[PDB]
Amino acid sequence: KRKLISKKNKDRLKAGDVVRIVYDSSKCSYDTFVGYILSIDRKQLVQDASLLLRNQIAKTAVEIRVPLFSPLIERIDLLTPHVSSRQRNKHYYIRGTRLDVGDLEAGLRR
Amino acid sequence: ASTGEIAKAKLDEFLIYHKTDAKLKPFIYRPKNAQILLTKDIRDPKTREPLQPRPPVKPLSKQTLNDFIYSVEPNSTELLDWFKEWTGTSIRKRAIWTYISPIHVQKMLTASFFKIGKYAHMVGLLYGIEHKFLKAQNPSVFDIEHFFNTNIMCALHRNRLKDYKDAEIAQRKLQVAWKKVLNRKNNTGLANILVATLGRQIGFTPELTGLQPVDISLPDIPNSSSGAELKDLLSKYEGIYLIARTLLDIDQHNAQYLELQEFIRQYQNALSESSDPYDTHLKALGLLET
Amino acid sequence: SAKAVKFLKAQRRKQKNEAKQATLK
RNA sequence: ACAUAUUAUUAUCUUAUUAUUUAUAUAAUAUUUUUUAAUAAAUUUAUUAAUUUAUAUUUAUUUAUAUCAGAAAU
RNA sequence: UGAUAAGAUAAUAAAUAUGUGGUGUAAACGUGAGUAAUUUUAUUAGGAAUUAAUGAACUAUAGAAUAAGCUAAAUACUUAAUAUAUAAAAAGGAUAUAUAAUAUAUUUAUCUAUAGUCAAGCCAAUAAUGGUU
RNA sequence: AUACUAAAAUUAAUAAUUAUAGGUUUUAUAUAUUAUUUAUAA
RNA sequence: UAUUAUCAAAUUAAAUCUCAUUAUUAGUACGCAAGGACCAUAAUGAAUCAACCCAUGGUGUAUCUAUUGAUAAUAAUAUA
Ligand SMILES: [Mg+2]
Ligand SMILES: [Mg+2]
Ligand SMILES: [Mg+2]
Ligand SMILES: [Mg+2]
Ligand SMILES: [Mg+2]
Ligand SMILES: [Mg+2]
Ligand SMILES: [Mg+2]
Ligand SMILES: [Mg+2]
Ligand SMILES: [Mg+2]
Ligand SMILES: [Mg+2]
Ligand SMILES: [Mg+2]
Ligand SMILES: [Mg+2]
Ligand SMILES: [Mg+2]
Ligand SMILES: [Mg+2]
Ligand SMILES: [Mg+2]
Ligand SMILES: [Mg+2]
Ligand SMILES: [Mg+2]
Repeated sequence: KRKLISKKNKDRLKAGDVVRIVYDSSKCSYDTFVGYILSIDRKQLVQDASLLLRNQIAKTAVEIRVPLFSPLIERIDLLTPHVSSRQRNKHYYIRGTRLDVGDLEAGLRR
Repeated sequence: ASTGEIAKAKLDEFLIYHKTDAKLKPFIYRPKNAQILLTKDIRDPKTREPLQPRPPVKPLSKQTLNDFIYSVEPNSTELLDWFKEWTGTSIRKRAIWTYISPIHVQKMLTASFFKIGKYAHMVGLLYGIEHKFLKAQNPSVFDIEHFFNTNIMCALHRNRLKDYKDAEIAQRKLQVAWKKVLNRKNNTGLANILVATLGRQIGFTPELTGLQPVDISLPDIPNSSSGAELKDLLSKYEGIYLIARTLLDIDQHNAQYLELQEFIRQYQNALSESSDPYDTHLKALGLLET
Repeated sequence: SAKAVKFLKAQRRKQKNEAKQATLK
């Protein structure tokens, strides 16, 4: 996971990537979450970093913040990489515009 | 991880590659398409799980088969059923049927006859697959020198160390062997000596049709002392050496023949590094049967 | 957008024809 | 005084689907083909990566236009 | 038939419509929600834009049944050669003649051309309830 | 620590040991481009 | 109860003191039935209080980026 967000890694997670969070089944009864990375939040402590993701399920918009080093998630998979249209580290401004995420699971399954 | 095991893995991956769907091969074996495979997420046979990535696949070398054949265990489906599973493929696919070469028949025969001990299974398998090969447009594999001559080698091996006196059955078996042969290339190796030996052993008079009286002129092995060249030169003539060894061991009329023994001596000169495979197989068969 | 554009064009043609009729009369 | 419904309209909001548009691709598969590292036997041309290369391709669409439905309004 | 209990070939008699594939639900049955006629119905010894390469599926004649692939295999799907100037198409299933896979007949299937038949698209004229509060 | 006070840390430069503030250097954070981009070596 | 550095007792001045629901006991005791407990425990909360900033939210005239208009400056060549 450190290499996943390592600033020294060209192929790191950036705002705009759509990712899937997979939870460990033995430790919790959660379901995988597909979300659009609004922000990668890194702090002084490496273990205490988080992902802010967004997804418009049907017509209800949810955003989820996950601790990237919580032992309840095994891995996070990149479903589709970001595009160069957006021009910031944190894409908060997409909320409510034509840049907004939409139904990611439906789009992927299309 | 034995050499036979790694060869089995290689040929298994080869046959899996050829048996997988054509439209799917680009998304199973082309690393450039890994992300596309991840996105489109195909299911496995009977929808077991998503398709797994695999590396590219290159042609398969010939030695991978005979290597395991010689380095087989006393009994296992891994080699017992390999021929059946390999031939249980559509004649349409070309690689699976063109990989088999005429020089592999006498390779498979030895392991079943000596180490595995279930030679009846292989002899049984070599019946319904003849016409399948004919459709697969590769009929040259069952030739004379590597298939007919080796068949009579195995037949005489059966008759020796065991009790055999059925002249009528011997005649019928010779005739059906001639039937099974479907590629007429008569070379240095001559089966006239063998058929005469079986005839005098079992009381039956040699009878065949279309056979040629080609004199035995096995290429003499030189006095080379090289490495890879030496071992390859020995490898390309291993079989006829075994033919000559069986002839010397059994045929007492072999005195008039001189090419066989001189070729044997030259091959042994080339083989000074190891022992004689003919008596090696004799020992293996004796200890496994007793 | 385009609907407003074509609607304005239609009214423009309407009023131009009306002006032509009035001038002729 | 005023209240609640139903229907219909557009110079008006979002809008699933498809249809026409434009538009760049290790292109996604190939074809195609500079081709190039090899394969591999008893001494081979797909088979990957890539490298064609305009052919189709696709989904991004790059930009627009129509459209189920539901918002306000008259 | 492997000199041993292995896997096949060929025949007689059977099994499978939970595997691929073909045909049949553009009909018939029911109903009247819509619909007042710029897009519906009825009627003309009506018209042309002098109407698809239209056969949909049976008749009457002629002809044709081929190569690659993909599927486990095909009468499944794809790309390719002619055949009334067009880039214009297909299919095999059951005897007897032939081995120490085809050539011919009978059977039903497949494809194309020209007519028939049943059938199709679009027009004209006249008519089709009430309200001008 | 705090209105001024008061409280607390350090005032090392050594025949033996201490980092208070700034500056400096590293490792991170933020910002938003980024292999094409890095300086490199070879 | 006569120094200094440090650790500190008894005291004194205050603060605090809580209250619901649910569950078990137990549908038991009590009741023709309807209804239905005291005695106890546990859990979740309320209300008040105290502290903290690892995380989340706000700020953040530290900082970085984009942008509208006007003006001025340094560096390059060019000319004098
Ligand atoms: Mg079926
Ligand atoms: Mg109907
Ligand atoms: Mg009716
Ligand atoms: Mg045909
Ligand atoms: Mg067909
Ligand atoms: Mg000093
Ligand atoms: Mg300090
Ligand atoms: Mg300092
Ligand atoms: Mg120091
Ligand atoms: Mg004290
Ligand atoms: Mg008290
Ligand atoms: Mg108390
Ligand atoms: Mg209080
Ligand atoms: Mg904080
Ligand atoms: Mg902090
Ligand atoms: Mg925060
Ligand atoms: Mg903060």
